[PDB]
Amino acid sequence: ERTRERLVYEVRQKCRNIEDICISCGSLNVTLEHPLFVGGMCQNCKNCFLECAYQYDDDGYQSYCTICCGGREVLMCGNNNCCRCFCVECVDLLVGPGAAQAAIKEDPWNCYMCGHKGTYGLLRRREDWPSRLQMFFANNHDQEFDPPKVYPPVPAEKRKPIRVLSLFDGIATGLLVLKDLGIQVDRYIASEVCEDSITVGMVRHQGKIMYVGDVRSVTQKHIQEWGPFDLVIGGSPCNDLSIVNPARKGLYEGTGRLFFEFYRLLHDARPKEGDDRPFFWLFENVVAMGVSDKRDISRFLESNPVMIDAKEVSAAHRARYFWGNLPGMNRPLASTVNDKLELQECLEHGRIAKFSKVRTITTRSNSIKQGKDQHFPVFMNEKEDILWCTEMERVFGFPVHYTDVSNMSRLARQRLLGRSWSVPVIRHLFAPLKEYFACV
Amino acid sequence: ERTRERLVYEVRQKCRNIEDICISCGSLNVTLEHPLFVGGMCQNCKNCFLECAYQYDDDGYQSYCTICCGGREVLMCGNNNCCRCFCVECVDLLVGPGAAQAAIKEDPWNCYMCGHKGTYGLLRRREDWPSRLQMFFANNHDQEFDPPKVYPPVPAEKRKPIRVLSLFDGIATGLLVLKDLGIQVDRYIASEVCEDSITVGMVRHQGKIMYVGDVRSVTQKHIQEWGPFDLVIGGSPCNDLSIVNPARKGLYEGTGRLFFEFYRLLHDARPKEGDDRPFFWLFENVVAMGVSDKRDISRFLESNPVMIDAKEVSAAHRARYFWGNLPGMNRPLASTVNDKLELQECLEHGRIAKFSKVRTITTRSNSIKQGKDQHFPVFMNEKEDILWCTEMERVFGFPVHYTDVSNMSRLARQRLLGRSWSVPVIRHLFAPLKEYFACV
Amino acid sequence: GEAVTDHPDRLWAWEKFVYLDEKQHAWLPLTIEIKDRLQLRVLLRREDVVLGRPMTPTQIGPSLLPIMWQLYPDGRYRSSDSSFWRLVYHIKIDGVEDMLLELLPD
Amino acid sequence: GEAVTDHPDRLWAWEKFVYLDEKQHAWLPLTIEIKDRLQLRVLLRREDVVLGRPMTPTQIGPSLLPIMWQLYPDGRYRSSDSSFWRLVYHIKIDGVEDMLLELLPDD
Amino acid sequence: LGEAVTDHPDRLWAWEKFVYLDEKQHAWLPLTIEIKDRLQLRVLLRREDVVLGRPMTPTQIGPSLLPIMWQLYPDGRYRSSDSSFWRLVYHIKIDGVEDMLLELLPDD
Amino acid sequence: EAVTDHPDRLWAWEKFVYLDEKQHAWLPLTIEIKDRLQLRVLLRREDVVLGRPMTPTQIGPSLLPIMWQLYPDGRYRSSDSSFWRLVYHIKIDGVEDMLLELLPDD
Ligand SMILES: [Zn+2]
Ligand SMILES: [Zn+2]
Ligand SMILES: [Zn+2]
Ligand SMILES: [Zn+2]
Ligand SMILES: [Zn+2]
Ligand SMILES: [Zn+2]
Repeated sequence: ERTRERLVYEVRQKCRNIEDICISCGSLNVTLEHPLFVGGMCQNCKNCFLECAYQYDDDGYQSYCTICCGGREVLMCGNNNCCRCFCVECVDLLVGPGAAQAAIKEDPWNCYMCGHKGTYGLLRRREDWPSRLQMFFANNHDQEFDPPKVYPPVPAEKRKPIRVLSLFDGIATGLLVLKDLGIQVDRYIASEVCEDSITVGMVRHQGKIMYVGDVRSVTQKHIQEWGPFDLVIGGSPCNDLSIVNPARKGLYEGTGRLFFEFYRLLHDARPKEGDDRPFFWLFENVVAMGVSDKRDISRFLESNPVMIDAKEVSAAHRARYFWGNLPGMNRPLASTVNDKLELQECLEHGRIAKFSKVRTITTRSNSIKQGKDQHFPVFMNEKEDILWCTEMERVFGFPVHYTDVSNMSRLARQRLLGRSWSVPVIRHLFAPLKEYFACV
Repeated sequence: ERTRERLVYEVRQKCRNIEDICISCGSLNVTLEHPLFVGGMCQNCKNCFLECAYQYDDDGYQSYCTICCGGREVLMCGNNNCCRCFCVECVDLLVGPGAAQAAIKEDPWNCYMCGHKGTYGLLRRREDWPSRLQMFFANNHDQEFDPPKVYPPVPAEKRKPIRVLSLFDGIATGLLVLKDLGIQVDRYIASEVCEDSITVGMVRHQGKIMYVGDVRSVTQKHIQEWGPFDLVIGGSPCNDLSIVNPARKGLYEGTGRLFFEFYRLLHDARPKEGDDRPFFWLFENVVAMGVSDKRDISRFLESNPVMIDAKEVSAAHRARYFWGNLPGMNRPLASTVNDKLELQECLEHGRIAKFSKVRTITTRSNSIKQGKDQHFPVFMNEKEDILWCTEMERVFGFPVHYTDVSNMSRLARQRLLGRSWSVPVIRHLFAPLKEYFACV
Repeated sequence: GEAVTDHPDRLWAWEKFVYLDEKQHAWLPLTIEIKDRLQLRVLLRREDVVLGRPMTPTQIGPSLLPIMWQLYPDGRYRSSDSSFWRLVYHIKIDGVEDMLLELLPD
Repeated sequence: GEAVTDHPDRLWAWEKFVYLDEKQHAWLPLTIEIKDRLQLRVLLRREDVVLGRPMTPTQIGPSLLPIMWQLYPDGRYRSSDSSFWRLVYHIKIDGVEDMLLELLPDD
Repeated sequence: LGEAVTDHPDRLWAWEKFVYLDEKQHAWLPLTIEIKDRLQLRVLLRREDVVLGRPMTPTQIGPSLLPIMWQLYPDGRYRSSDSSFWRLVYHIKIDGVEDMLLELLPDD
Repeated sequence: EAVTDHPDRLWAWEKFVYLDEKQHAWLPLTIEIKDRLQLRVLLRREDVVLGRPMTPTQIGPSLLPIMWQLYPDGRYRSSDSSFWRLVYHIKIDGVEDMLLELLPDD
């Protein structure tokens, strides 16, 4: 245990440079540079940082310390939209003795990521730390994978409609986006077991979606009978109860049995050797996951993920991994005049916001409440209030009044909207498809 | 009772004509002809028929016998959209001995108003009975008052915006209709004490409505400080707490102390002698009220009502009295292509109706359960279902999603829509105003 | 004497100097006392008279008394001219029932 | 009780419930008694009080009293509203002068 | 003879050719395969703790009779990535070595 | 009883069914793995009814090679050019058994 303190004492004595030790856990094996501060990072802590760099509590505040991704007793930043966390040990060892007491005393406290000053004892912040953090998620385990195929564009005359297959459909965001872009659709087969979502889709899309129920019953004969497909897309919100519990997973369980069915059905639906017709696919999962699961998924699909965050073209914090082979999905994410990048443009008439981006939401309305004191995120007549459903719909990019059907209680709408994908992100990925399939 | 039997027996013996006895109660003092059947009618029965010809209980079926407007035990008609009543005594005397028992046996049974035949023993149905029933509601008691003054058309050049004062406003249907027509509005002062409707108006009309709280606090000085008005419109719903409990309404009570406030404020706002600017007003009440109250209201306002039913231009049964002096409000009620006159045009995709008009919807939740056995008026996947709010909104003529504001429980939405006025009727009434005030 | 515990809810002007409450009983103003410009008192007594014809407010014509009273809460009667009146006493005398109303300043 | 032949020739309304005789002396009507629809009598009293600002007919407003009174032969008075009134009596007691006028039926 | 085993594995993902890792990253190996008839096939799995090498992609594992990914479907049956079904015959522990047997099922 | 009758050419008429140049069927019964690399397969001679022929596509992926051919020094060359070593070929109770083993590549 004394190793870390000894190393800190030695550096303060000017015997070693701070770029040659692993500040997080205090080991002399340095292999990487810390993406935020100035120092070294060891192999063991790289995996833990990848895992825990994007995990947040039910209250919206961070779960694990920033430096060591661990912690036992913690402080917390005060500035809203900067809900990061620091633990006692790091503050005392690195910044200086007793600084934690002063940080606790001051009200409101600004952590070291807000302050205009860039140095605090040994803790020194970098200049391009946002870009550094973004690039840090490009350290995949294997790289031998070759570039994907590039099917030559088909001339406009020979183009023909698209046939789709969706797994764990949700409320049919894919069909909505495909209609928005202007691409003809010939089939759209969906699997789903949620009654509210089924009703919403049935009412909204004029019975164009064919439902086939549970996914654990689809056979290869069904796949061969339902005709050739040209796009297979799957992923969350995993409506079918294939993963047992939202919380009992921990960090490891559920992903395997979610990915098994997608791999099986994709294997069944893929063109056989000798056929050169275009074929595309897509798979999605959260950032907070084990390293072994990510390695295995990348091995079996033979590709590496591309992390996309929705806060660049919307007003929410939502980060995910996207496996696929769509044309040129690695290009930079850019906004358009049609987006609403602030929470002040999503509220109704006569209401005032308190943040810039909505932090987090869960199944229960208590999630929308903010702070350990449970204060609400909106101001109205100098009295705090929670977001309405018509405001969440704008936040997520859906058309307004999209989910008003079938006399659902106003609590189920919140879940339906929270579990769904983000429209502006999916449009980004689907945009290139116009070069291969006809248009209205 | 024996008297009625004796005269019935005598008419059977061809000693008297059936047009020389009051079939309802048997008195020989005949003064009018029965609007529906062939026979005579006396004064007391005329008053009772005016009172009780439009009262329907919770299930939607008639409350009192068709003939004698009284009765102890009643049968029920079977054909939907003809929920009428016939008491045993009347059926047994006027149709024949034992007829009511025979009708009891049959299942289902069509009453004498549906039947293709026009005679059943003595009870014979008049062929022009719809028009006759419509005309029977123009036997206004006592005086016939003078014609109202016609205000000369103002040339288009001098027209100026309108200034409105509303009492017991509701969800601001008047402003909605005035916007629809295309007439400029300068003021719209509203009095109201219900929070939900206040929120709906505030959100929907962008803070154009000035709220001034309850009505029992308004003084004459306020009516002067708030400037001259050019339209004073009042009536139900009784949002304020001057009634509160229908337990003390009966047929004569509860409705006598809203006219007090309306008359007081109208008297305060009326232009003084010598000021010949245009001035208008309008007052509304239900059909089922006491005769003395109607006489008094007509005396004090010095006009007779005009009964207008929304079933001619919409898909609901709603009959009201309208006092006022607007130009030409007695002209015939016509429809337009923009209306939806049947319940099959108001349902969402994939649903099938069971009637042609919504029997009776009021604040009470069970009012949607129309028909005997408390039917649910919609078929979906061969199952019974109730109307959604997005279907009631179309039924009442409102724009879709009008009342979707502020996380209201759907029961509150149902009540709000039930209490409100009907848009097409109000548009009919307000249409002539375009000749007097500017237009957008 | 004999105090009366309940009061009429309304007084509608049927004819000149005749008023009918909510139960169609006729009360007549027998005497009016005039202390000063802002003080007026009216004595109402209950008599069972043969009513004639009803009249419109135009035919009743100008009069010191209002055309309609209403029992506001707290036992105060508000007239159609927006003023306020106060109930002094309400008694019974061998079947004769009497009421008194006194104006209040604005 | 003194029987008084003093007889005001013309009474003009300076303010509501305030009347001035040709001698500018104020008369105050105190009470109105109603026995029949055509039997309305009003008691007038002579007083010496400070007169206020004059009131126009509009300010006076509707009132059961007429605005003008004028003497008529046979101990009668002609009112502004064309009605005729009778002088029931006029007496003086304890330095207080009381006069009672009653309405006559129309014909 | 052998002691029965009750804690069944949940997965068997191909790590190398002829090495399979369950949900706890323990290595099982197929030691013998029995061929009764054209539609009846049996595989014997045994657990050996060995030093593992670099992992292989499916395109490098190459064609093989065995599937690439088993999984424990409810009610105690193992589905493969080819949509077939397998049945657990026995699961026993002998002298510290644990053995598993899987039997294919006809096509219906 | 050792038998020196080594088959010359074995062709796959159906999956798990191989026909020698004498049209006699041989059925591979078991496949055994040593450690992690070496592969051994047992072939047995039998007289059974042959079914409809199966193309290479119908056979599908299989650890067995599709063709076998005799090679000097008691070796067989498989379809993928790999070499297999004979272990023994004996006859017991009128039933002939042959065991083949995969040699390491070099
Ligand atoms: Zn470390
Ligand atoms: Zn820490
Ligand atoms: Zn901070
Ligand atoms: Zn009668
Ligand atoms: Zn009857
Ligand atoms: Zn009927």
